[PDB]
Amino acid sequence: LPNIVILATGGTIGVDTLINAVPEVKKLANVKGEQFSNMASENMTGDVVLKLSQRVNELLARDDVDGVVITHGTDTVEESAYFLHLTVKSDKPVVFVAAMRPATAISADGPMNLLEAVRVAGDKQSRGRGVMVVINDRIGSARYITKTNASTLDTFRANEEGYLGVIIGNRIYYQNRIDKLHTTRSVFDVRGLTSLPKVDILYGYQDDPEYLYDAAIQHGVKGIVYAGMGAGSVSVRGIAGMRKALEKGVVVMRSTRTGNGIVPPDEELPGLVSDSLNPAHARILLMLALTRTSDPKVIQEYFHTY
Amino acid sequence: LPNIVILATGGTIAGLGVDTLINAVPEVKKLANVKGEQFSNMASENMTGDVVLKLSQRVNELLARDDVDGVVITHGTDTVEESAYFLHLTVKSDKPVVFVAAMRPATAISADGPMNLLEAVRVAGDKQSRGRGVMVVINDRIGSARYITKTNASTLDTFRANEEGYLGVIIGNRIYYQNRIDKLHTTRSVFDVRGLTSLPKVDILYGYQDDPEYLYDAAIQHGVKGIVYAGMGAGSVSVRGIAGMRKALEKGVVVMRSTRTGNGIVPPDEELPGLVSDSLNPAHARILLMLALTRTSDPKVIQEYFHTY
Amino acid sequence: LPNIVILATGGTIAGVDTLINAVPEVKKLANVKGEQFSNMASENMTGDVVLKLSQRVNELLARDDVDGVVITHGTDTVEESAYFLHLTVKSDKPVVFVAAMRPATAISADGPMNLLEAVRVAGDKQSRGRGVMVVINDRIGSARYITKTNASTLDTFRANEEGYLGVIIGNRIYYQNRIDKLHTTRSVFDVRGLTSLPKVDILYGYQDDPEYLYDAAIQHGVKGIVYAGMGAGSVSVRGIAGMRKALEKGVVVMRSTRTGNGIVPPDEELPGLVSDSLNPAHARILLMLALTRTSDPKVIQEYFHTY
Amino acid sequence: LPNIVILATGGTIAGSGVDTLINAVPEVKKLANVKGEQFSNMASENMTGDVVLKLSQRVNELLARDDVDGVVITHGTDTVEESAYFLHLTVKSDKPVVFVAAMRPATAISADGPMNLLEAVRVAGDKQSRGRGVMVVINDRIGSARYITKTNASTLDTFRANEEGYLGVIIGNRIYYQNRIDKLHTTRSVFDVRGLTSLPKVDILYGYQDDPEYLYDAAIQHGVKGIVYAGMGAGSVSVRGIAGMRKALEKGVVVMRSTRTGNGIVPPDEELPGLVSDSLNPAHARILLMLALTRTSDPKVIQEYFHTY
Ligand SMILES: N[C@H](CC(=O)O)C(=O)O
Ligand SMILES: N[C@H](CC(=O)O)C(=O)O
Ligand SMILES: N[C@H](CC(=O)O)C(=O)O
Ligand SMILES: N[C@H](CC(=O)O)C(=O)O
Repeated sequence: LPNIVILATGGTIGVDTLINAVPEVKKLANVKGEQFSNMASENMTGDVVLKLSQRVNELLARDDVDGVVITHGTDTVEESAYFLHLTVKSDKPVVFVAAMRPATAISADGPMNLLEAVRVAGDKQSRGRGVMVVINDRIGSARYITKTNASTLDTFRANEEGYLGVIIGNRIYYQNRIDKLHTTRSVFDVRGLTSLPKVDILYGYQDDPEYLYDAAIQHGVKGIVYAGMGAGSVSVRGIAGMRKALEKGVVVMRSTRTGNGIVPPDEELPGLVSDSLNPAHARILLMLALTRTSDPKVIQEYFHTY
Repeated sequence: LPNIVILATGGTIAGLGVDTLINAVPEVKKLANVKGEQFSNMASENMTGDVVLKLSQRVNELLARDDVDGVVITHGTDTVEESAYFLHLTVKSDKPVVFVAAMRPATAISADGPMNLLEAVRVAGDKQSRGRGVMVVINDRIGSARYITKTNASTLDTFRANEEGYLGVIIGNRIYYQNRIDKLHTTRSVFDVRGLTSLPKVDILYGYQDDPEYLYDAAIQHGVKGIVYAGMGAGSVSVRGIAGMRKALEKGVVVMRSTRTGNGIVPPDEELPGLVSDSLNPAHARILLMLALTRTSDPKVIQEYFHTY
Repeated sequence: LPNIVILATGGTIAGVDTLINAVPEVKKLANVKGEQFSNMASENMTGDVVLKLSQRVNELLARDDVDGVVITHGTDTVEESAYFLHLTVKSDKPVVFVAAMRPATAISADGPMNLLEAVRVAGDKQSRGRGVMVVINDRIGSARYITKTNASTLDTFRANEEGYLGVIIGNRIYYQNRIDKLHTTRSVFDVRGLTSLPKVDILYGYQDDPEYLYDAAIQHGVKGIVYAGMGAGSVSVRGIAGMRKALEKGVVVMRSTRTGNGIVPPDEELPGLVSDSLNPAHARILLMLALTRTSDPKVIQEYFHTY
Repeated sequence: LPNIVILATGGTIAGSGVDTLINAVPEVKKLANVKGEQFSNMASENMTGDVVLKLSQRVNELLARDDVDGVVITHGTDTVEESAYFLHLTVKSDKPVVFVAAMRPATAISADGPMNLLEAVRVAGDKQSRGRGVMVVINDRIGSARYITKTNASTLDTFRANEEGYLGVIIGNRIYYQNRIDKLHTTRSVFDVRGLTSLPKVDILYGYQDDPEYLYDAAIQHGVKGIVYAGMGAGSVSVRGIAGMRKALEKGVVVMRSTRTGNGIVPPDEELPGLVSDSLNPAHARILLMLALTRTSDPKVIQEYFHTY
């Protein structure tokens, strides 16, 4: 049986309580619980996610550890997952798991989600696939998966990219391998860091205010992710705001509020384009990109390859 | 044939005048007596509430006439869901109001605008289309302004209502109506906007890890009357967000918690500040909050609005 | 508290009393009474049995002491049973089918929550006159549109193009749509005095599809054939020869699609009728019922565009 | 420029033969040096295994040439998923094989054929497109032959792989590769069909309430070597279906249980007759079963093929 470490951070899903709640896991692998933190995912911060990554990195460096399952809240799991997706230098399975219903709710999804997460983490076939998010019988890539519904069990989906695999009848069915750089082939090393560049997200909508750009600039942001209307389209007020941000060394990354798709290059508009990264994912990559460079051309390439 | 007025506002569907737009698809003249009218000309990302308000009042006027059976409005795809929903709540008529757009420029290979326009006119002129609320027609689909939204930045099939589906579809030049929205709208709406020239200011703040409290301060300091929160999950709020919302609530600003996810219900939660957006996404929530603010500041009333419109 | 009768037919969700005592939370949403109509895997549910279920439900709903019904059923053919009652239950009182994708003994079994939501929906006055519904995974689907789209997932039931009538979140019902089709109280499909149903089979459309299967169906007395066609009910040279032989022998031919969604449009250059947006399973149910009233192609075709 | 051969199997999907197609969309000549070949001319609902076999053999032949960098095959939408998956399993080359189709006729308003072809050629000539298995390009999407399927009878966006997504997309004239299928295909496939002129006969029977046992009897009587069952739910079988399958197995017929639902895994179950189709839908399952039968009749081996191809 593979050795799996379950790191708890909090979420609707103690760590031992969860382990004892589902004895079935012992039959899938030798599990050791570790309470990393205990907070709702809406409060997870880059600084803490950074420590999480460094901790997972040292655990995976150990010969006595074959994989890691991280319990996390559903609200921002896509952000934490994508962060480790880009910073964990190992092929060993790193599986995030969450639950849309509280552990006390009728028909709670937590028990089964955890069981599936451990099976995925302990399977030899799961190595070298990037960070994964397991829930509701699905295995989603950290780079594509996102919470699409505020309250449903089947909320996590990658509409255009699908799932890396699924777990049915206690068997794992791998469907895709992501065609992007990650983990062991990522240039983003943060083990020598304690914090990341500040990046905020501004929404795009009719009558969007120019002053929010001023406010962000004034508070020291090093980057601004724009959840734009359509394909990163910008109103005259957003353009004026982005212009001021650029004049002050702030990197502007145009994403989309739509939820899916490609924001294509447009030399007629200011800032960079987010490829298929949604706002939450784009912020994470921009923060990491800024730890290595400020060159817009280099940053743009990162977004087309990560 | 039914008398249909085509109001052009701009958009990729003409990326060109409304007349050149009609001549490009002569087939529409076989479906109805169309009258072209250039209301405005701008990319939808630049469409503003004051202009949308004027658009609604203009449509109200036209539909009040006996020589007008319906209206088709060409519009950019980026914010058509905002404009469409605005009229959904403000146009007091059962006559069809159909927004139409195109994801590909009119000059592009396999441009979708031509067929989209033809379908929109067919829908607007069909007597079976009455009393269904404002509609958005594109890619053979008919979506309700209250549910439809642009879900993809660049695909032809971008407009979808994942949980609510389409009101109907157009296949083989025939309309197939599937649903009737179970919400108040148009002739049943209390949102009278006759005579108005401006609307309360409402901003949308995003929710994410490390989300800053200063954005709330900035919005509050600039006189917004309401703040729509595109929150994490079911409108979940961080400590910074909670602090920010409290300041807003103290200054008398209405806080509406929506979601950044893209779909779903943000349920009530007395342990959290502000109101909840029901199934309205951030963009639609802002539109309804603005209109709600023209009639009341009472959190109770505004909340009921969000559960019924 | 509304009076809700729970009729069990079988299914992974679970006899009926065990189901009720298993989820006591239901008795807080209504005054429940269980009835074991039958017990079999839904793949074995038959038209004759569904017919009797519909008659029993009508009988039950005609009573003043019954406000609604919840029917537990297997997920495999619930769309067929639900649509049948959608067309035959002459009452506006809620009829809610409920099922479960995971066995009642599995960890994170979905059955308990599904049942609770089904009872809440069945007992809400706001749920009247919406046609037969299928409740599962926090969603409320119309029997006419809902279908099992996935072999094994919890979220399998979906109506891709038509969406859900509503959803249940945080113990609250959110109604989104009202189906724009005829059903229940406004349906002509009264089967009160029926004991049998016209034989209707489904033949698949694919490359190299055999004409002999049409011959076989004809030889075995089918009164109608539903074609789960390639694309928009497209037919190969072998399928068209088979359909023509069927038509020559008095069989009603209905062209549907194997795709899973969408409209099979009228086509004057192809034999048979078209199924509108009804999938093969639904199309068979409506065709069977239609045949109890007429053999008139024009009438049957109009049924398919309105029901 | 890359050298692309466009093989047509039916009518042109653009303008008003393969020559008409190319002359109708001259933009392709800027993406590659194209050469057209009229392989066949029939509606896809009439495409047969014998013909698809020749198609595969012809493609293998073309791809073995130095002067051919890739091939684009125009095909009807109705059965393109079947033809594409067959070549996906029998073309022994890593060079791109791109099936393209159109949901609207070439002479229709806003016909999709022109743009679809343009995207297909761009994909077929891109160095980055090698070794990805057979692809189906349409409506800005690149789908794997193993997962993609026509999900809607009449819409432009009909082709989707709900659980597996697209291999990539084409937006703004640029290809964005998202996934690589984790299954065996093309150069790693054991399905050698050179020399063959016909394929084992395989029929598909539907699963539904009251499904008849006599249909299994008929198939058996007509010498089918395999039966694909489009089962209720996860390949569930009624008492009649079980009786039918038992008879088939007694006659040496291989029974493969798939699902009529449209998506998902049909899991193994010892209490039921036959094999399970993994995530292959009926149409795909039939194709793989026919090819599996050209190698063996052993159930364990065929079952392994279904879990790896
Ligand atoms: N906010 C909920 C609960 C939590 O995080 O504890 C979530 O993200 O799952
Ligand atoms: N921004 C594009 C183009 C436009 O509006 O003109 C749109 O909204 O369709
Ligand atoms: N066949 C399964 C199990 C059953 O019916 O009992 C279902 O339909 O749910
Ligand atoms: N049957 C249509 C037309 C054709 O094949 O020619 C299709 O499959 O696209």
